Amino acid sequence: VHLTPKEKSAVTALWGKVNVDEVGGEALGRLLVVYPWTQRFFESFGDLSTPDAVMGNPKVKAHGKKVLGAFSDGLAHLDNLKGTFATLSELHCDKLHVDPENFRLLGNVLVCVLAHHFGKEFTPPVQAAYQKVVAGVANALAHKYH
Amino acid sequence: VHLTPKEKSAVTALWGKVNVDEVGGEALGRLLVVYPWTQRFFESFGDLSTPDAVMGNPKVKAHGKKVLGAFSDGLAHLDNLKGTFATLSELHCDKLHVDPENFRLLGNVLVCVLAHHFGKEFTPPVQAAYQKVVAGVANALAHKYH
Amino acid sequence: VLSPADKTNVKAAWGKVGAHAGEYGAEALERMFLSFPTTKTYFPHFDLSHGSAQVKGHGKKVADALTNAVAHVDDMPNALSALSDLHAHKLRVDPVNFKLLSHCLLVTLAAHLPAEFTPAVHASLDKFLASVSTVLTSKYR
Amino acid sequence: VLSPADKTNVKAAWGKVGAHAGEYGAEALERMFLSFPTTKTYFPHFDLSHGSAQVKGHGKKVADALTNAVAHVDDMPNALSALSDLHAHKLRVDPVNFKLLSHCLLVTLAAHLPAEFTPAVHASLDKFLASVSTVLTSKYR
Ligand code: HEM
Ligand code: HEM
Ligand code: HEM
Ligand code: HEM
Repeated sequence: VHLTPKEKSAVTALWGKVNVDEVGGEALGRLLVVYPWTQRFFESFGDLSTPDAVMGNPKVKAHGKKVLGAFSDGLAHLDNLKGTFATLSELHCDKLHVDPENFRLLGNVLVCVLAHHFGKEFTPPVQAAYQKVVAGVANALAHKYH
Repeated sequence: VHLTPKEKSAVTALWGKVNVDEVGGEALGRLLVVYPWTQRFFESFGDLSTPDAVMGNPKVKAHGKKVLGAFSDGLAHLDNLKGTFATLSELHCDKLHVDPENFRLLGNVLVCVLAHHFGKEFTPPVQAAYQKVVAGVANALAHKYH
Repeated sequence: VLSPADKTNVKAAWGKVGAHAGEYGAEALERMFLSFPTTKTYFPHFDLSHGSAQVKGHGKKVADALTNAVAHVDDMPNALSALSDLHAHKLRVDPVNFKLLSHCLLVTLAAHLPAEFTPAVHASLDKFLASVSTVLTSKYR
Repeated sequence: VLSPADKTNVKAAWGKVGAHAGEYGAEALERMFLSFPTTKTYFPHFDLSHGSAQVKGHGKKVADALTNAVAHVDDMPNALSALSDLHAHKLRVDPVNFKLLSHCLLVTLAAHLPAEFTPAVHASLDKFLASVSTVLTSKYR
């Protein structure tokens, strides 16, 4: 995916302020709360009965950190997302059989979490740059389907 | 997209029996009838007020023939759909701004028209091969978006 | 919303299915499993091969639910309430998958009922299956 | 379906929007136009640049419709019937675009109302906007 230099600047500048220990778990937790069918893939994580249970679940926070790490890796290789996400694509498509629509949903939940954390700093043009990013990640993660 | 030889065989054998003067117009007409918001892109085609009007419209039949021609071209280049659909992608994405979900819809309407025409010959494994094809075409037509 | 003509079209087309109801349901499931292999994981206790008695029996259940919806088309949220709870709560079926099965039901009807599958009836059947899908995905918690 | 808690959450969160209602609607539209440029073609008679009086005025209309839906949350198909006719018949808005604007409304609320945008309220707002979208796409003919 192609970001302008202005968009790259906006994206990288904001990402440097991201709390990498928390934002991923917040995005994964909100996915599980907002789109409850995604809990199907996380039976082994234990207590997901309430939103508080989900958000405070240590396994959700730990797995969220790995997800964010993958987004971070994508931001470093915007011109080669397919190669970057090849193994993850094999995992999520061939092994897990997650419908790729959910990759789009998690990307959009991440965008909501960034908006929540950064407030007015998450301007409409900053969002538009991040939408290019999370679309790119979703399409690359979906590569084994197409 | 990768079809097995058995799937390639099934796809090519059926496509040879397709009426290339009619099936495309039937698919485009049914798109316009079943998903009426797609009529937004065809104001210049005139009378689209009823299903009979749509299906009998000479412009729908003529434009449908071009659509089918593009599907035929895709079937000949299954291992290079991106290049095959590059100009069409530029047209439908950059110039027309058609949401790519509609590429998926038209592909699925084509699958319904093939089922209608071929009946029991359009077996579940034949369909599955055609679903790979129309997904591939939709993804290639959508390339300028991602 | 389903129009008077939609309800007439759906009742007429489904009326032609007859004793093949269960058979067509089973075929739509098979089409879905082969065309969209992600959907297979909902049925690990099923053998999904051709001629599977389990897919045959499940196709009859799917058809009976659709027949229930046709027979109670003005009261579908109520008629399908238990099934909505089941698919959304217990089974956690991804809403995308209803679009996939609905498409496979249309393909099955087209392959069997060429006289009934006119453009107008295709449109009515699509709206009907989307309405059924809307009810069955209405209970996510 | 919206639960009692969903209705409470949506009313509470939307209550905090206040005199910013029109402003937030306008910002959500701008976010949509920039993030998803396909949506721009519905507004050729609009200047879509930042500070556009037309986008500002349209944001107020969108907010007033959402406020109407909140105020009549148990009767939304009726309350939004005219708007449903407009978007589906006259304007022929692609149903995908409602998901795009709904997402941009969530982003706007998150960016402005950090205390209100809890995971539970995010879920309720998503269900509410999906319900509004379901009504506004219910009239395709
Ligand atoms: C942009 C979207 C996504 C990204 C970047 C992502 C990233 C990751 C990463 C980094 C892992 C760890 C893999 C490892 O341990 O090596 C993982 C595992 C996993 N993901 Fe995701 N994921 C995404 C979407 C999803 C969604 C939507 C679901 C389900 C609704 C899902 C279900 C799972 C599961 C169940 C695992 C555990 C697999 C295992 O441990 O064997 N993922 N994902
Ligand atoms: C797999 C999906 C599709 C294929 C293969 C396809 C193919 C084509 C072809 C071959 C043409 C003729 C281009 C030319 O004259 O050189 C065309 C034009 C056009 N298409 Fe499609 N199309 C698809 C989907 C769609 C959809 C879903 C829409 C709208 C809902 C759409 C709207 C149009 C319009 C308005 C034109 C006329 C453009 C012009 O004459 O300037 N297309 N398409
Ligand atoms: C038109 C849409 C659908 C209809 C009418 C329908 C109908 C039914 C019916 C009648 C049952 C049996 C209920 C019971 O025995 O208590 C059932 C069960 C089930 N359905 Fe569906 N369904 C639909 C869509 C889907 C989809 C899209 C999926 C997943 C891809 C799915 C997955 C399942 C599963 C896993 C079961 C349980 C099977 C078992 O454990 O024995 N359904 N459905
Ligand atoms: C939450 C969803 C939405 C709400 C509440 C909403 C609300 C409204 C309202 C209140 C109006 C003005 C009605 C009037 O003046 O009679 C309107 C008009 C309009 N809407 Fe929406 N809308 C929504 C989604 C969309 C989407 C997704 C699109 C397209 C991407 C869209 C395109 C339009 C257009 C083109 C007009 C006419 C503008 C004009 O010609 O002046 N709407 N909408």
